[PDB]
Amino acid sequence: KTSFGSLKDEDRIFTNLYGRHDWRLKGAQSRGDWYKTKEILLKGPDWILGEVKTSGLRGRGGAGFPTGLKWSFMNKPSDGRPKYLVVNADEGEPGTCKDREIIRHDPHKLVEGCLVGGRAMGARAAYIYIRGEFYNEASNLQVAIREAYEAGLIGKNACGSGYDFDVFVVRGAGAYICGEETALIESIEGKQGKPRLKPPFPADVGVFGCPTTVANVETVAVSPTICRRGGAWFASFGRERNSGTKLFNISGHVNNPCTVEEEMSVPLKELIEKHAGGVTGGWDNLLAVIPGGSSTPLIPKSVCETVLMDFDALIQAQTGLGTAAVIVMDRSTDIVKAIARLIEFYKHESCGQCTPCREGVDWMNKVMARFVRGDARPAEIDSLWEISKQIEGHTICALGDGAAWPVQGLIRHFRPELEERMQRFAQQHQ
Amino acid sequence: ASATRLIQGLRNWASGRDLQAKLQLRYQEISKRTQPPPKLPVGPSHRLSNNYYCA
Ligand SMILES: NC(=O)C1=CN([C@@H]2O[C@H](COP(=O)(O)OP(=O)(O)OC[C@H]3O[C@@H](n4cnc5c(N)ncnc54)[C@H](O)[C@@H]3O)[C@@H](O)[C@H]2O)C=CC1
Ligand SMILES: Cc1cc2nc3c(=O)[nH]c(=O)nc-3n(C[C@H](O)[C@H](O)[C@H](O)COP(=O)(O)O)c2cc1C
Ligand code: SF4
Repeated sequence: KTSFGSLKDEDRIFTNLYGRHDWRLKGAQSRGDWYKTKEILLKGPDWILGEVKTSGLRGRGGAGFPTGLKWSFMNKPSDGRPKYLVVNADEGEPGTCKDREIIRHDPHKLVEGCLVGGRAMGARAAYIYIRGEFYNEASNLQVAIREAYEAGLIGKNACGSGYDFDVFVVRGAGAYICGEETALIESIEGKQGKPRLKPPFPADVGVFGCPTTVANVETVAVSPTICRRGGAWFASFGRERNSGTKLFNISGHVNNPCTVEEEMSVPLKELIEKHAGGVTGGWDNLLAVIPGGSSTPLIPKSVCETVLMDFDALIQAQTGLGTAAVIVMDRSTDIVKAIARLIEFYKHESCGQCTPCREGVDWMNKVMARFVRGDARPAEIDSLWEISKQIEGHTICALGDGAAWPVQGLIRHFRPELEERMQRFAQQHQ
Repeated sequence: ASATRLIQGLRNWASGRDLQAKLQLRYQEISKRTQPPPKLPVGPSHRLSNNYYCA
């Protein structure tokens, strides 16, 4: 297969994403959830890890680490400490609202993923660090976890398999940096949600100093489907090292802002013109696309014509896949004001721990706040580039990376627009 | 420069040189004691980019 997309509804993992069916247990059992979960639990962790490593499932959090290889780091005998699956359900990323849809409309799929993945990693229980702003989604998830307990699917002797497994939900408290896995661990442990340094990677020292795997809602919820349908079924969609299906949030300047499941290596133009109703004013009215949520650098219309929506084709296009959240920006957009607002986000959402992010993201906000009006001279553009290169790679977590990258994308694709902004400021003010 | 041309001619004859052309006492030809404020230039490292000190 060389042309991807046009995914059939029989191949969607996330049936009942739109809330058009019962999200509860009688709805989920009439759609395919909780079917032969015991026969996945009783085939050991090794078969489940083989099915997930075969399926090519990479991290749906946004970095795309191989989820089976990540979960095989827990395949080790215990040292007296328990093991924990922790489901990252924060989703504070701008553009990204898909895990809200998964928790709100397929909760039992996430709970069965918690059970199966925790069997695969030998986990004691599952702490779902849900977002604090997703309150109704959290009570939604707790009602479905109550329905899974009362049916004996989780808890003492989960699904009749001799295996004990609890599912905990910890609400957030309004911090974007608590989506980062070590800061999420610190937020579960009742401290300031500040990211730890790595190593120890959380399979060595994680939550409470236990072995821990933090995994996204999407890469957990697809795991019973990977166990039932098979690894070859999931690897049969998308390119090699770019396997599976993926939820997409197309928002911004489109005619129909939507959440939709789609095949992995789908073209961006096909995705926007099919599921989103096109860009407002047509495809010819396109100026830029932030391809994968706010941290990934933007791409212009000359790149958006033939680009694909997976990891490798966006890394080749000097951006990233990220959360695969498409923020569409038409020709009427002040792009400098939008990216400066995005850097204003990344300094309002920054935990202040280490020097380059704490100082330089505020200093990039100040430089971008002068770039919006144009109250600067062009020797500060390249300067700003160097400042991004002094934050990219020198921080603890990748919010310094996620704050340096949109500045780099705006400079790299719209340096002449910044220069004409500043020179028209300098001519109508001096 | 206030000497009489008799004394000036005697002085030029005695030295053998023209002395009013090259006077050693200074007059209004010298620079003013009050000058306009300067604007001094900066060096090559007064840049905002490609200015790493290790380089
Ligand atoms: N989903 C969301 O809402 C958001 C997602 N992101 C994404 O987060 C990413 C940055 O997060 P990071 O975890 O710092 O990126 P990445 O460098 O660390 O690693 C991703 C995952 O692989 C694991 N890993 C990688 N190498 C490992 C090794 N040798 N041993 C053990 N585990 C290993 C990490 O523990 C982590 O869980 C970005 O790519 C960005 O797109 C950013 C903001 C919001
Ligand atoms: C600043 C920052 C914020 C993040 N926020 C989230 C988040 O809200 N939700 C999420 O699933 N991953 C988030 N991540 C990515 C996680 O670190 C981690 O990669 C992911 O949650 C689990 O990895 P996996 O996708 O391989 O399963 C964030 C990363 C960073 C650097
Ligand atoms: S770089 Fe920013 S987001 Fe990361 S540990 Fe430091 S303050 Fe926190």
